[PDB]
Amino acid sequence: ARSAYSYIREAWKRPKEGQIAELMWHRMQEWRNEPAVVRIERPTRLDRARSLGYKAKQGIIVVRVAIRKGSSRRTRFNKGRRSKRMMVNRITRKKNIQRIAEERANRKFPNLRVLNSYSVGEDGRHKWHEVILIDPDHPAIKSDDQLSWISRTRHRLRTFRGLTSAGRRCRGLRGQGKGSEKVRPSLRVNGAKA
Amino acid sequence: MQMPRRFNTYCPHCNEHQEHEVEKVRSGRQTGMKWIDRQRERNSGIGNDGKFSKVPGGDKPTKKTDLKYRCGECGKAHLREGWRAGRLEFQE
Amino acid sequence: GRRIQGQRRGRGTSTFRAPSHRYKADLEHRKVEDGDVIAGTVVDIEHDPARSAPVAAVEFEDGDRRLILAPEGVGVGDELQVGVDAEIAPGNTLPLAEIPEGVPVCNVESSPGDGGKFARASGVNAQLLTHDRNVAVVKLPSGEMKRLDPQCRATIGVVGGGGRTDKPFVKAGNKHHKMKARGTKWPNVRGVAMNAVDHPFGGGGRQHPGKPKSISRNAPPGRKVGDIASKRTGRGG
Amino acid sequence: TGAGTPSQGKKNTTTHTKCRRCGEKSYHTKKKVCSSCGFGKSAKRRDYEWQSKAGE
RNA sequence: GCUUUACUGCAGGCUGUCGCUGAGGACUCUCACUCCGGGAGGAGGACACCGAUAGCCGGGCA
RNA sequence: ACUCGUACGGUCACUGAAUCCUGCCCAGUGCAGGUAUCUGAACACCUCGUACAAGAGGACGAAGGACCUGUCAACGGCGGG
RNA sequence: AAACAUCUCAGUAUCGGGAGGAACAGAAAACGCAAUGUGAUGUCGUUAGUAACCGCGAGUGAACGCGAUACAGCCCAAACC
Ligand SMILES: [Cl-]
Ligand SMILES: [Cl-]
Ligand SMILES: [Cl-]
Ligand SMILES: [Cl-]
Ligand SMILES: [K+]
Ligand SMILES: [Mg+2]
Ligand SMILES: [Mg+2]
Ligand SMILES: [Mg+2]
Ligand SMILES: [Mg+2]
Ligand SMILES: [Mg+2]
Ligand SMILES: [Mg+2]
Ligand SMILES: [Mg+2]
Ligand SMILES: [Mg+2]
Ligand SMILES: [Mg+2]
Ligand SMILES: [Mg+2]
Ligand SMILES: [Mg+2]
Ligand SMILES: [Mg+2]
Ligand SMILES: [Mg+2]
Ligand SMILES: [Mg+2]
Ligand SMILES: [Mg+2]
Ligand SMILES: [Mg+2]
Ligand SMILES: [Mg+2]
Ligand SMILES: [Mg+2]
Ligand SMILES: [Mg+2]
Ligand code: NA
Ligand code: NA
Ligand code: NA
Ligand code: NA
Ligand code: NA
Ligand code: NA
Ligand code: NA
Ligand code: NA
Ligand code: NA
Ligand code: NA
Ligand code: NA
Repeated sequence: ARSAYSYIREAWKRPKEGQIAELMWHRMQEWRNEPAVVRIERPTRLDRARSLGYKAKQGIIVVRVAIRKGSSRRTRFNKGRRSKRMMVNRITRKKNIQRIAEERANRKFPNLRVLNSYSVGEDGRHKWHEVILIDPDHPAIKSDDQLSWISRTRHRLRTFRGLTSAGRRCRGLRGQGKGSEKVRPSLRVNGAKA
Repeated sequence: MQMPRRFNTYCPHCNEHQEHEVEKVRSGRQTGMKWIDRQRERNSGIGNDGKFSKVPGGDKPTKKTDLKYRCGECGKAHLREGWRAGRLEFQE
Repeated sequence: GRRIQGQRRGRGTSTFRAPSHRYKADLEHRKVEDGDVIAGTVVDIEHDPARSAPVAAVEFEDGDRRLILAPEGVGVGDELQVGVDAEIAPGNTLPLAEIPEGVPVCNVESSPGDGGKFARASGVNAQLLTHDRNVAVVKLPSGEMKRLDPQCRATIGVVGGGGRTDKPFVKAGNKHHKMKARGTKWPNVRGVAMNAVDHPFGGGGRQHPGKPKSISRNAPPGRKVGDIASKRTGRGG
Repeated sequence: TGAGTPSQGKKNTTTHTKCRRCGEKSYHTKKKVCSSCGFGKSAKRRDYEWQSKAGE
């Protein structure tokens, strides 16, 4: 039979419909009154979190992040430039908003490592994502067989290196075949043409 | 100049002389689905667009004869060399 | 070219800033719980650096001491009152609603509670014309008819120091001194006296603007100089 | 007044001083920032890829 | 370096549209949102702001 | 920033004490307002097309412009016969 | 590019954030010598200056496969408890 979770999931398929529609209109008011990075006791999308690797365990933290919407907040050239590069308004960053969030959340927690993340909506100018972060030093995590991999030294500052969930997707690493020529094994190693 | 609406001449398809009708080639409307349409859309961006940033050439003092020669029996038309004519009016 | 003077201003460096640190008080009406009971005494009349007009020192009943935007005719010893039931005399403050149509007012709030925004400079005054349960019409010194919430508090009388504008500075030195108590760069160099690189009107063998002086509302900063969105110029007609 | 020799006389102000961090005489005592190691500005040491040739 | 009705672009201003955004070719309301108020509450209000785009102007700038 | 500021303000320009004065021109250019009608982009909408899509066309039409008006202490002009 | 705008120099210089002794990648919603076929990923050789792009100018430029190196394959979420 359907898991209770299956219902949360189901409501977040159409966030502008039914009850969740009214919850958002509610929360988003308290959300806009909160800081950029706010730690929360429980994920607003439980199926989503658990699906991403979340557990109700010591050493596991979740947080909401607000980032501005739109393109790049870019300054106009102060020196010579050819028309092609005189651009400002239509320049958009190459790192999606979800990925900025994950980072701002990570910095707020210097000892923690990003496990994954998910969007929790947006209004006219914010974009919210909740980020799951793990304490790689807390035993209970060091002793958990499904998370202890994040404890490894080789994982220090995952987000900042794009080893995150959205990190790899944004890096054009989804497909294993056609289209990932200049993507795999790394953008930089591919002359940065993807 | 003047030029007969109809007249006997060689047809390339029938492979024999017969009555042909002369008409001026009406321009045909584009579908905006050719390869140059998609490269324009694609290649155009911030700043200059290169070739796509250029504008209409100009006009020669006079144009050449842009006609059609339609055979009176098989109905198939054939194109001929055009000749500089400041004006071309058909007779009937 | 280089940024023109109007562009340097906006940065807010020392040269264009007001000598704030030297100012006395941000004249604003007092906040009353309600009742109007708030009254006080004029302890002293001082000179306001920021406005070049007089300012009254006042001691309120609940111990509060604050400088007030003073109406002509206030003196030491006088008693002022602030509230819905305040008396209707010079120097007193109360909503435009309690104020009697036809009376000269000053330091009028744009919205109830803001402490006053309109008519505050030397010798000016607003004119209370119409009343209502919804709108209190006031004629500001510019002459414009302003519709205001009747809750907006205002002060009775005309601002102090009238007639300032009447006497000429007579000599640069005077302007100089006045201008040193104001967030302004003084003196001013005519744009046609500058080079091309420094101002749309610069350049030229002789001194004349290049183009016509009336400029569009849409002209961007750096180019918006001369006669801004002028509906007309000259005096003829 | 000459910008040359005569303007050189008024130079008795102290700016750059021995740096607590790096030991170079670059600690601007007015800015309290070192122009050599970046002490007083950056926790990390001031360092740039242009202090040497591109491929070196 | 400078100028302009040189060429091509860029900021910026104005304007239509979409999102935020809700109730009953012109209209009312209040709940988001914005502002005023110490608060209670008041004004404004689905506009404005902000994000996206479309047209015009565009030596302010390249 | 202007601003501890509020039109007796402060922003933007021109002329440059006093004294006697400061005429004529709104066609062009600029600014500003108006505007039946014309022009005028994209979304949404309607027609054709495509089992969808490209695409072609229509209806509606903002700012802008045409058109009209104001304006020279606005750019400037004040001739030949 | 014998000027120059798209293009080129080049994702180069340079800047910001950061990992390790190596990084990164990685067990197919792949490939598509179309097959009764191959079978995670790097790298090396080749494929090839080929396909593809480009004021179709100047220039730019892969992949599958193949021969090699080394080889390695697993853990959740959920259902049911
Ligand atoms: Cl991390
Ligand atoms: Cl013809
Ligand atoms: Cl003054
Ligand atoms: Cl194969
Ligand atoms: K170049
Ligand atoms: Mg590598
Ligand atoms: Mg372009
Ligand atoms: Mg103040
Ligand atoms: Mg004066
Ligand atoms: Mg004197
Ligand atoms: Mg000053
Ligand atoms: Mg001057
Ligand atoms: Mg000069
Ligand atoms: Mg200039
Ligand atoms: Mg002169
Ligand atoms: Mg002059
Ligand atoms: Mg010198
Ligand atoms: Mg506020
Ligand atoms: Mg230029
Ligand atoms: Mg003057
Ligand atoms: Mg060249
Ligand atoms: Mg060439
Ligand atoms: Mg290339
Ligand atoms: Mg392939
Ligand atoms: Na961290
Ligand atoms: Na690419
Ligand atoms: Na493309
Ligand atoms: Na000039
Ligand atoms: Na020069
Ligand atoms: Na005129
Ligand atoms: Na005119
Ligand atoms: Na050359
Ligand atoms: Na040259
Ligand atoms: Na090209
Ligand atoms: Na083979």
